[PDB]
Amino acid sequence: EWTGDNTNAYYSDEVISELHVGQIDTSPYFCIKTVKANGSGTPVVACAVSKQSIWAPSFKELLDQARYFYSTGQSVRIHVQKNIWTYPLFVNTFSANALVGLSSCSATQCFGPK
Amino acid sequence: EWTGDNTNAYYSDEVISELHVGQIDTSPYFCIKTVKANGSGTPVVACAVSKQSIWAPSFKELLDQARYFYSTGQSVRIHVQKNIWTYPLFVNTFSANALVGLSSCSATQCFGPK
Amino acid sequence: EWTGDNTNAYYSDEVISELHVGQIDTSPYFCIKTVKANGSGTPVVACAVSKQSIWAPSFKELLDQARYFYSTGQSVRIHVQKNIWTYPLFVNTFSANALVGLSSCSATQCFGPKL
Amino acid sequence: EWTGDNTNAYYSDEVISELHVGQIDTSPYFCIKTVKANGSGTPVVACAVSKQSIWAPSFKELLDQARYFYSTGQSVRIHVQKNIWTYPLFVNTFSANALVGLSSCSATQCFGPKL
Amino acid sequence: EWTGDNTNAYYSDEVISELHVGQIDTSPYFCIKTVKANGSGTPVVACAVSKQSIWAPSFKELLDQARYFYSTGQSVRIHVQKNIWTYPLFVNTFSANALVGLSSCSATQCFGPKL
Ligand SMILES: CC(=O)N[C@H]1[C@H]([C@H](O)[C@H](O)CO)O[C@@](O[C@H]2[C@@H](O)[C@@H](CO)O[C@@H](O[C@H]3[C@H](O)[C@@H](O)[C@@H](O)O[C@@H]3CO)[C@@H]2O)(C(=O)O)C[C@@H]1O
Ligand SMILES: CC(=O)N[C@H]1[C@H]([C@H](O)[C@H](O)CO)O[C@@](O[C@@H]2[C@@H](O)[C@H](O)O[C@H](CO)[C@@H]2O)(C(=O)O)C[C@@H]1O
Ligand SMILES: CC(=O)N[C@H]1[C@H]([C@H](O)[C@H](O)CO)O[C@@](O)(C(=O)O)C[C@@H]1O
Ligand SMILES: CC(=O)N[C@H]1[C@H]([C@H](O)[C@H](O)CO)O[C@@](O)(C(=O)O)C[C@@H]1O
Repeated sequence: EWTGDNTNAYYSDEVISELHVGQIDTSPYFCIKTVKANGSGTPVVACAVSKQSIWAPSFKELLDQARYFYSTGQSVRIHVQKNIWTYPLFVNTFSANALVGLSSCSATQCFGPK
Repeated sequence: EWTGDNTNAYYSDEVISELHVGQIDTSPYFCIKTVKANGSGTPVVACAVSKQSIWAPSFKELLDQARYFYSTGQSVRIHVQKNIWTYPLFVNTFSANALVGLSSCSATQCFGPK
Repeated sequence: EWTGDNTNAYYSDEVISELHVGQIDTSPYFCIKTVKANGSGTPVVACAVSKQSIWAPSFKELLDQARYFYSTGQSVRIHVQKNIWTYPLFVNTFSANALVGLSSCSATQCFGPKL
Repeated sequence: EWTGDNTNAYYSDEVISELHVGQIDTSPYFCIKTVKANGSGTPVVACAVSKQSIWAPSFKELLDQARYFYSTGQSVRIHVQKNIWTYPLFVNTFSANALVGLSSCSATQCFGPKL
Repeated sequence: EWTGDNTNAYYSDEVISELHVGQIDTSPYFCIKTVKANGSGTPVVACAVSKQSIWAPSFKELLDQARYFYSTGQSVRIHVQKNIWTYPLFVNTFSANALVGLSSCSATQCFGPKL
């Protein structure tokens, strides 16, 4: 598995606008909401869960990276895998999107798979 | 268990106004005090204790996130489970509330379970 | 044991003004000096030692918290247990105070135990 | 092995201009892009992958340091070993370079190994 | 052993002017260069090697503290043990000094041992 796999999805030129931390079923998790830097489109929501999904090993790295980009407000590309989380209330609160990567973006391009 | 379980309680549009770090019964712990962003109402006090309670796995994540939100002074939703800590002197000084989640808040909504 | 036990001591309206990190007898340790925000009184010195004393488990959390408060210069309450460290050259350089807690302070009170 | 082995490669007076974090084959990894402070030449790309390659042990330290230099935008020397990552899509997106060290630089020299 | 042992060496009123991180023999390491704040004298170079020497336990604490003081440019006392590292090219690039402590130095005397 890889962040950049074409079965994952990404959204470019987003700003991380919200951050949530919690626990579910013995596992720390976090979620972020992102919106286009230019005001267009719909918000993206994705979560990472420390002990769940193939993406579990990168939990701490993604959490720290999300916090950094959140604190700066800079434009980023968010990589997700759709339809992972399954607890209905959790999905309805956030989304079924697993967060699988974060890339910095300049004006015209982002540094990461596309 | 989940941060968002309806048997937990939460308080929106709060600011983390104080932070304390200590140790109890072999465990580092931290407690926070939060107040309404607008200055109304009654302060909320919650603690997290390393290697104690079902919420233990999230101790470091919550500590890190509390320190961040404390340093920014931004509006947040605090999520707690009541009646967890039983050490009487500790409860008298702080409270029996376990901290179980933290969510950033815009002016219109908080990013988390409700 | 608890930070807030009446057998510990505390000092309010202090500011962390120095920080030292080192190692002794295979254990990382750090020490801080605090002084009254208003310049009065006598400095307080306390150290935490990673593998020693009943307070060992909170070493990392207190080091990080000390670093934070040292960086902001904000007024805090420092909690110690007296007469813990015993190596004479160490005590004479620093003190025998074990660091057992740190609380943020407001104008009129601090957020932490007090008798 | 060592960061400063002559079989490694280094690039001086670079600025870390982009940062990516992701996961591959069970391992979190990060990559950085660096560009000459003077605007010349071609960007250098290097990645570190947790628990992969002989450089695995230094993953966290390099991530932390890359984040630091990325945030300041100061000029550094980036040290890499070429031809380490072999996953073709990953290499195409980023490069085969393993990140093996970072050195700060003054205007006249960098603090790290050099031929 | 202790940072403050009289068999160690220390240098007061220094600042951390450079920082390098890398790996050697499967161990993360970092080195710092310090110079007198006032510009007199000659630089001191010291390194900490994560898996190596009696000082190994303090590696993360020293690296974290080194980063902090490097970022602020504030005065410090650096404590070292001489003639520890032995890999020749490494020693020639950096030094044989192991970093064994860091003390803040705002006050009249630095906050740390000075035997
Ligand atoms: C390994 C070693 O010798 N360490 C000693 C150091 C070094 O010799 C010195 O740092 C290298 O230049 O010197 C130490 O003592 C110095 C210290 O007490 C400082 C004040 O913190 O004073 C220095 O003398 C200065 C003094 O500040 C003024 O009189 C100035 O005008 O000149 C003199 C000498 O130039 C001391 O050398 C140290 O702590 O750095 C003691 C170490 O053991
Ligand atoms: C070990 C001890 O007695 N600690 C006292 C502390 C010290 O006596 C004092 O800080 C020495 O400088 O004093 C404490 O109470 C303080 C009052 O004495 C002071 O007049 O006002 C302070 C306002 O916060 C404070 O209330 C303290 O520092 O909290 C009490 C403590 O036990
Ligand atoms: C235990 C409890 O009462 N929770 C409720 C709180 C509190 O009444 C006030 O927030 C007190 O600050 O009010 C809410 O509107 C909120 O803050 O989001 C809904 C929430 O369910
Ligand atoms: C692989 C390689 O040749 N690295 C060399 C680089 C590059 O040629 C240029 O940096 C490319 O832009 O140049 C140096 O002067 C430098 O940066 O310190 C010496 C270094 O050995």
